[PDB]
Amino acid sequence: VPNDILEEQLYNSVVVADYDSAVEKSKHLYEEKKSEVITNVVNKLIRNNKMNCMEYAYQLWLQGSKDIVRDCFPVEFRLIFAENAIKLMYKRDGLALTLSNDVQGDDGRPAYGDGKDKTSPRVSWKLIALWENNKVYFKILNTERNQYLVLGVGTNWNGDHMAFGVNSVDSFRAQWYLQPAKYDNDVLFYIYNREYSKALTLSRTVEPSGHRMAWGYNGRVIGSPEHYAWGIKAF
Repeated sequence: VPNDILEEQLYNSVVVADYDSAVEKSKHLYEEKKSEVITNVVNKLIRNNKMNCMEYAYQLWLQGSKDIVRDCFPVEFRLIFAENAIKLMYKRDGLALTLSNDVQGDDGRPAYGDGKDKTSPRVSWKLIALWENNKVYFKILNTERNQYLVLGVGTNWNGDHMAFGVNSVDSFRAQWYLQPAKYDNDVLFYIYNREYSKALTLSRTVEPSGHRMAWGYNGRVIGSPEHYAWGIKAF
């Protein structure tokens, strides 16, 4: 077996979502001094906007291969799965996501891109994996407020949903899946809601203080991560 065939095999395995055999292959290769194959494969999954890349990483993390995820994937993956604190930064506008600090309701805090704040604890978040139907999904937890990001049931005229924090996860509205992408020299992700299949985005309508409210966008984003995707920073 040449690197081409072995690589194609590993990639094929990831794309068809046969994760036990993809992990078998990886564990083999990392032992046989063939890390460049796994690394090329990651790069190709990530260039091709393949979602399976998340499940593949998580399966390595769960099956005694954290080290492969640490060495052969970009640091973001480790940041996700180690449930380290992160900042979700909207690529298009360069704002960090947060929850409002002043709320007249007892229920949920509205989410938005913070105009002044890239630093304070208010932009700290954590992603929490769960496994269902051969797929990986995430709860998104604001660390200061101990509240989960959700989309609501209501919609505006175009059919976007509001995003805000809620105390717990009892539905698919509070779950999310990631689709990796590349722009410039960095890794980005679109973030879709599990219930409604909409991407989390910031409105083009600016608030006086530079703010932009967060919405579940009803529209097409694939192809333009420099407009609709998020960077994950180590905080």
